[PDB]
Formats: sequence, C-alpha cells, structure tokens
Amino acid sequence: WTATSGSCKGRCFELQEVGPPDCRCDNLCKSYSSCCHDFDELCLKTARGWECTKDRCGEVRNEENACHCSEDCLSRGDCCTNYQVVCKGESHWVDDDCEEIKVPECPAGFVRPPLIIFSVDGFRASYMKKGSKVMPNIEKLRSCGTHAPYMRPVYPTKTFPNLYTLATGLYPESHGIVGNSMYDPVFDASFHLRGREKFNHRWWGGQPLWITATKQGVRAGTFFWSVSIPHERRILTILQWLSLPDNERPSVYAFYSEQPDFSGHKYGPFGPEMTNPLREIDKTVGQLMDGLKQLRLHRCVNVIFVGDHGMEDVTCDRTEFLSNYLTNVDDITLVPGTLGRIRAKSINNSKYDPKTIIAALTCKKPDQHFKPYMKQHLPKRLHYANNRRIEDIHLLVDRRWHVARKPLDVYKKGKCFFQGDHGFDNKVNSMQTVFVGYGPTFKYRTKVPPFENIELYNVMCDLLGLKPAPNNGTHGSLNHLLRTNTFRPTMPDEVSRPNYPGIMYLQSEFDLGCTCDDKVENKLEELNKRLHTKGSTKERHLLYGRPAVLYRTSYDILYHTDFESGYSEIFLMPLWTSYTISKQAEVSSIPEHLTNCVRPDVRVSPGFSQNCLAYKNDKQMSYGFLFPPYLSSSPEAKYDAFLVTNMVPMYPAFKRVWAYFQRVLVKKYASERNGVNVISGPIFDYNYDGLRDTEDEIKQYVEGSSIPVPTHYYSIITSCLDFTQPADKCDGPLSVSSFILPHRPDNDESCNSSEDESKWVEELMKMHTARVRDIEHLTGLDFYRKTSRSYSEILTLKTYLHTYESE
Ligand SMILES: *[C@@H]1O[C@H](CO)[C@@H](O[C@@H]2O[C@H](CO)[C@@H](O[C@@H]3O[C@H](CO[C@H]4O[C@H](CO)[C@@H](O)[C@H](O[C@H]5O[C@H](CO)[C@@H](O)[C@H](O)[C@@H]5O[C@H]5O[C@H](CO)[C@@H](O)[C@H](O)[C@@H]5O)[C@@H]4O)[C@@H](O)[C@H](O[C@H]4O[C@H](CO)[C@@H](O)[C@H](O)[C@@H]4O[C@H]4O[C@H](CO)[C@@H](O)[C@H](O)[C@@H]4O)[C@@H]3O)[C@H](O)[C@H]2NC(C)=O)[C@H](O)[C@H]1NC(C)=O
Ligand SMILES: Cc1nnn(Cc2cc(C(F)(F)F)ccc2CCC(=O)N2CCC(CCS(=O)(=O)c3ccc(S(=O)(=O)/N=C/N(C)C)cc3F)CC2)n1
Ligand SMILES: [Ca+2]
Ligand SMILES: [Ca+2]
Ligand SMILES: [Cl-]
Ligand code: NA
Ligand code: NA
Ligand SMILES: [Zn+2]
Repeated sequence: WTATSGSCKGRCFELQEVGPPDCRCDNLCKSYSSCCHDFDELCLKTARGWECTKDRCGEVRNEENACHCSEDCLSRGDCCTNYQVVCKGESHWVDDDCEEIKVPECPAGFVRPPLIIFSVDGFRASYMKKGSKVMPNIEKLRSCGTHAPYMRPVYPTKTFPNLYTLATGLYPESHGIVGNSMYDPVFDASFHLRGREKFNHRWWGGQPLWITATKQGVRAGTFFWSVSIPHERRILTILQWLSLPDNERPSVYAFYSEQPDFSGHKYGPFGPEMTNPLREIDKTVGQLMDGLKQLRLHRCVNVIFVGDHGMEDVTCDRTEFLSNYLTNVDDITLVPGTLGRIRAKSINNSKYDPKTIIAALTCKKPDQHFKPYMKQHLPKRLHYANNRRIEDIHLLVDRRWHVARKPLDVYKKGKCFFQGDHGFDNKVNSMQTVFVGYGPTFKYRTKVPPFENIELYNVMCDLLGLKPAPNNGTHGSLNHLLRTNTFRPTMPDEVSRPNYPGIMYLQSEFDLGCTCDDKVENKLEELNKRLHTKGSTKERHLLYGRPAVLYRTSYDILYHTDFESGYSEIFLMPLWTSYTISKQAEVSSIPEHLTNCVRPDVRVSPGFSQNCLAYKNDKQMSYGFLFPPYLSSSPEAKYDAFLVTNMVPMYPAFKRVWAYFQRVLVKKYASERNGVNVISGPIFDYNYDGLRDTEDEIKQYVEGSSIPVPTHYYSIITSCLDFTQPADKCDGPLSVSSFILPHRPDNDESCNSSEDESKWVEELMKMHTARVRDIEHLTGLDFYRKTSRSYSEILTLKTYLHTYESE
C-alpha cells in the first residue's frame, strides 16, 4: 500500500527514499508505482520543451516551464542547457577547441571534483569509429580525454549483470546478479525483469559505488532512472543537484540511457535505423556538457562515458531447439536465448540425470551452434560457476545464434521481429563496449589498452577518494588512465620461504616401482653439472624472479640445466616450473631407451615423491612432464626431464593436448615471439570458486596413492613486447599470453578431436585463454616479482587477456 495523497512540492527528485506507506518523489518512484499524486505536474514539467529560443531570452519566470530562459535561471540552476548559447552569445561546448585540463577548475565550496557516469545500454565498441561523424560531442570526449579502443564486459553479456559489475567491481558469480532472469533454490524465488521480486535487496550482493560513497561520507545522487523520465529531464535533474548547497550536493552521479540497446534489438547493431539513436545520445551528451559549461563545471567534473555490452546480429531463424536433441524435453527448464541454463522441471523427478542430458547435447549435429558444459568445465576466464543461482548445466551459444526449448517458444512470444541480441561469451568482438574518461583527473589525448569492466569500480573509488570494498579488480592496473589519485600498491609479502635441498638420498632408498635406462657415465663436466644443480643457469630460465608463495606450505626449489621448479612436498609435484626457449632452440624426441623412464630425485625424500606403481595400477590415469623433454638443450640434460619431481598426473585424453602444446606449439611461439619464457603448473579447483584449493578440498587422487589430481593445467608464456629483442635480453615492456586448460578424461569438448591435433588443440587452448591474475587466484602464487618495470605496469600485464579475435 502507498498513501499517494502526500505531495512532491519541494521534493522533486529527492535523494533520500521515504518509506512506505508515504508517497515517493525520487527518480525510481514510477517503477514502484509509488509516486505522489502531483509528481507528474510538479516534477515532469514539459511545457515549452527543452531549448531556449531568442524570443524567451530574459523572459519573466513561469514556473510551469520545463526549463528556464529568464535572467534568474543560472542562480536557480534550472536554465535550459542551451541558455547561454541562445541568450548570451556563448558557444556550445562541442565547438570549443580542446584544452588540457591540468588541474580541477571548480567553484568555491567544491571539496573534490564530482564524478558523472554517463552509461549507455548496448553501445557496441565499434560505434565509436563507425558512428563518429554523427556523434561530435562523444568524439570530442574520446579524442580529448582518455579512451580505450574497447572495454570487455563480464559474462553473461546482459544488462543487469554488467551494470551491477560496473557498480561493484565484482564478477556476477560473486555479486549474485548472474542473469537478467534467475531462480534461487535457497530462497525458492525467481528474479525477472518484469515484476516485484527484483526489488528485494537479498538478490544484490557486494557493495555498489553509491553505498561505498555514502558509508565514507561522500554524498551520491540516485543512479537509477524510471524508464518514463525523458533523458532531457534526467540531465536537468543532475544539473539541478549540482547547484545544491555544499552540504547537500552529491559528488557522484549516474545518467542511464536505454539506447542504443532498445533500437539495436529491433534493427541489428548496424541497421540503418541505428543512426538516429546515436545522434540522439550525442545530443544528450551535448546538453550535459553545455549545462556543465553554464555552471562553470566543464573543467571541474570527471565524466565517464561507458557501456554495459555490445550487440550482435541475431534473428529467430538462427535458433537451435532442444526438442531436436532431447526425448525428455518436457522434464527440463531452460533459461533460453544467447546462453542456455538447464535444470530439472521437478525436483521430485528421480529419473532426471544431467549426464544423460549433456551426452544428448554433445556434438550431435555437424554445424551445431551451441556447446554444453557442466558449469565447472566452462572456461575459467568466464568466472561463471560459484553461485547457487547458476544452473549446473550451461550452454555456450555461438555468436549470432539462440537456443530455445521448443519451436513454439519462438513463434509464440508466424514470424519474428528482432534483429539484434547480446549475452554471448565476453571475448566475442560484437559484445565489446566503450570507455572514455574526460576531466581533470584523467589524462589528456591518451589511448589506453583495452581492459575489463571489473576494474572500473576501483578507479571510480580513486576518483572520489574512497577506499574500495573488496572486489575483483586489481587495484593499480588502471593507474595509467589517471593524471593524479593513482593507487600505489605494494607487492604482497611471501608467506612461505623455500627449502633448497642438496643431494640427500641414495637411489636404493626409493621403492617407487619406477625404472629408467640411465646407467651411462669426467671432472670437467661433473663440476659443470653440479653447478647447474646449484642454480648456475637460473638467470636464463627464471627471468622475472621466482614466484612468491602467498600461503603456508612446505616446498623446495629445484634447479636444473634447462628448467627451475618449486616442488610441493604436500601436493607431491611442482607448483610451478619455469624455462626459457630461445628462437633458435631445437626440438628433439623422447629417445627410445627413455620412453618409460622415471628417475628418483636424490634431493627429495621417497616419502615426498610420486611413484610409478600408482600409475600402473590406475587404469584411467597416465602421466606427463611439466618441463618438456622435447626441448632439452642436450642429450645429457634431457635426463633431468624424466625426474619423478617433474612428473604430473594426466589422463591419456589430456596428454594428447599437452604433448602437442609441448612438442609443437612452444617452439612455434618461440619462433614467432623471438624466444619465450614459460611457467607451467597444476591447478586444483574442485569447488569451482576460482581460488586455490587446500589439501582437504581435493576430490580425486591417483588410485591408491596420495597424489592429488589437478583440475586444470596452466602455462604463462612471456616474451619482449619489442620482438626485435630476445625474451632473455629484453630492456622494456613485456608481452604475455596464458591458458588454464581443463584436465578432462575425454575430449568431448572438441567435436573434431578424432582428427590430427593440428586441427583442434590450438582452438581448445584459445577458448581457455587466461589472465595471469586468474592463475594467481587459482594457485596462490605471485608472478613477475623481479623485473625492471613499474609495479602498476606489471599489474596491467597480469590483467591482460589474449582474446584471439580479429581487430
Ligand atoms: C572476487 O572478489 C570477492 C570479494 O573479495 C571474493 O569473494 C569473497 O571470497 C571469500 C572466500 O570465498 C568470502 O569469504 C567468506 O566470507 C564469509 C562471510 O560472508 C558474508 O559476509 C560478506 C562480507 O559482508 C559478504 O560479502 C558475503 O556475501 C556473499 O553471500 C551473500 C549471501 O549471504 C550474497 O548476497 C553475496 O552475493 C555473496 O555471495 C558470494 O559469496 C559467497 C561466499 O561468501 C558464495 O557462496 C556465493 O555463491 C557468492 O559467490 C556474505 O554475506 C565467511 O563466513 C567465510 O568463512 C568460512 O570459510 C573460512 C575459510 O577461510 C573458514 O576459515 C571459516 O571458518 C568459515 O567456514 C565456516 O563456514 C563454512 C561454510 O558454511 C563451513 O563449511 C565451515 O565448516 C565453517 O563453519 C569466508 O571468509 C567472501 O565473503 C567473498 N565475498 C563476496 C562479496 O563474494 C571472490 O573470491 C573474488 N573472486 C576471485 C575469483 O578472486
Ligand atoms: C542493474 C543495475 N545495477 N546497478 N545499476 C545502477 C546503475 C549503475 C551504473 C554504473 F555504471 F555506474 F555502475 C550506471 C547506471 C545505473 C542505473 C541503471 C538504471 O537506471 N536502470 C533503469 C532501471 C533498471 C531496472 C531497475 S529495476 O530492475 O526495476 C530495479 C532493480 C533494482 C532496484 S534496487 O533494489 O534498488 N537495487 C539495489 N541494488 C543494491 C542494486 C531498483 C529497481 F528499480 C536498471 C537500469 N543498475
Ligand atoms: Ca544492456
Ligand atoms: Ca577452490
Ligand atoms: Cl581423445
Ligand atoms: Na595408468
Ligand atoms: Na571429441
Ligand atoms: Zn539488450
């Protein structure tokens, strides 16, 4: 109930929300059906429109008017945004030459530069270039301020997850808005764009920017706008708030536009009908900037122009139907469209079996346009699993396609209407969106590389002098956007220091069931090999310092001619293995006599070693090596690669992948990049939280042993950004690509896996591309500790994702 008999007189667009049953006058009151009876009359004036004309200049103030052109309007803060242009001979902001904003030029009484977030729904990244002729205000912001070529959204590339990520710095799995539609099995409640459940605060986790601000004494405008409030009124409202007394005036504001998304769905991303929405958004930006100029705030305020996601061509004829694959289609519930999420229709149906559903949806049609996954098997870069609102079965849909349950869902929602959609994998080029920063705190005429939207919350906090709530950004990685207010972090402290074991065990102390034909024998070279075991080549293979271990454990550094490792006594394998392969390196074979060779490591106790008998007995499990024997520097050095301390458990299906990577791709990358440094290792994430498992979280061991089975294998592949310098003699910035491969007992993910590995392995690896930061979370290791480069530059490097998309 709402007693709508209260009044909005003196309350239009009030900032504090008054509680039920009292009636509301805030910018969301319409969405709750809660506005006071006179809200439209008093707060949504439209009389005479949005622009001054020559005949209105110096008029007598008429309070019915939407905006004012009377002499008093500037002091009242309610002039039409073109008032000074029409009535005082001033220029529009867009017609003024760009001039660097070296310091904030703010009115007296401003404690900090305000921040205005100008958010646009469905604003695809390529609109900045492709629409530039029709968007002169936006183009001035972009060219004179700080811009990225694109900004990466979060998956799913839908509106509610992305706007909330922008607000919080959190992945959807952590903030809880995992889709525009959701079922929470604990609440037994459904969240939908239509209806009232979405207003319940229990859905919305983390701490959004407006709350972070308010808790730290920084006043915030209300970010949300009911759809019926015209954009001109949203801008005039912000400009009015900026005219409030110092003790009442907010420091942070958001504008939101439903365009160009609304038209994009109807017309496709580049339909000819899209020009007009882009023009109208640009006009709105011009109103804001002219309005700020009138208030002498255009060189005071920091402006962010930012999108939530892009827009792809999608039509209803490009729909896959689950009814063509499943006999049991009426026993499932599907969340459909540009992603799929499947659960049982009834929790009482004991016949429901996810394994059978997955198999029925796997590689069944030659050009099949979706791929099913258990959520823990999704690419780790999506960070889309650790929430009870995310169904176990997920369908990753190809760009340009939909999935639906039955055809009647698509023609009873007899043809269709729409030409655009979004939601796909967040590395897809059509899903990328925009970022521009303009103001005293941003840099001048500066391009920055693409970055992820999870990073922006920290920067918005920096811009307002706020301490960010705990989030998934890497604070510092966007310092290069800012003139001032940079955040200067310190590297994390190493928690566990390594042991450096020497030769401590005799061969006969080992009873591991291993064998090797290595009984083949010099003072010159005996000293030389001792030096290699003491670390004499470590400078070549450990180029950026050893990784730091950020948790309590027991591990050993092991040195070798061709590679260095940090060997875990607890997990009985390396945490990391580091090696450098020059451009001129030669690939060799595993010699016949060493095919099944595994050698005890006399530096490491039998008790802290793997054993070969476990692998013989485990009929499902084989092994591979972290440092590849194919890339040994010499036949004598190759023996090091068969140490038991370089062995890791691998399913035979996975060994196909790993062997191709090691034998073919590493050398290819070294040839292309002028040497590479590789750091490889295991990952254990049995609870799919994106974080390193403790020992007691491990669900699978090599049969009969205490050898834990990794859920994934990573590699970090680093070289010189200036590829005219070899990786091992690089003077400047670095270049990286990484992956986190799922350690699966089949290659069902790869529909062409019966073919030669040259036709499918690299496609797999691209799908499982990763940031170094992702590997850091999953391992508790901290990389790049010892470089010549600034720490903030290294943080940027660690957040890089190699996406493998064209320009
Ligand atoms: C991305 O950034 C974020 C933010 O930094 C990282 O997320 C954090 O990760 C931590 C580890 O997973 C996690 O720490 C736990 O916090 C528990 C207290 O949590 C509440 O309070 C916080 C603070 O206000 C609040 O933010 C939380 O919000 C979550 O839950 C609500 C629902 O109540 C949601 O609305 C909200 O969206 C959010 O959900 C997300 O996180 C939860 C986990 O908290 C997930 O389950 C959801 O799916 C969703 O992802 C909470 O309201 C605290 O109780 C935990 O302590 C247990 O574990 C430690 C291990 O160190 C152990 O020592 C303790 O004894 C304790 O164990 C006991 O409870 C166990 C479980 O019942 C039981 O098994 C044991 O036997 C013990 O009795 C823990 O410290 C932190 O909350 C989240 N924060 C957020 C915002 O998500 C995230 O990791 C980053 N991601 C990556 C990839 O880097
Ligand atoms: C999602 C989401 N997450 N964060 N935001 C805010 C935001 C953040 C940022 C950025 F970049 F800075 F981060 C820019 C612009 C905005 C404003 C978006 C806006 O005006 N919109 C129009 C209203 C619409 C639906 C509202 S509703 O579902 O009916 C509803 C839903 C929920 C609520 S609520 O209960 O108040 N939500 C509370 N929390 C904690 C988010 C109200 C509501 F009306 C959303 C789009 N939106
Ligand atoms: Ca959107
Ligand atoms: Ca984990
Ligand atoms: Cl296979
Ligand atoms: Na085996
Ligand atoms: Na396959
Ligand atoms: Zn949309």
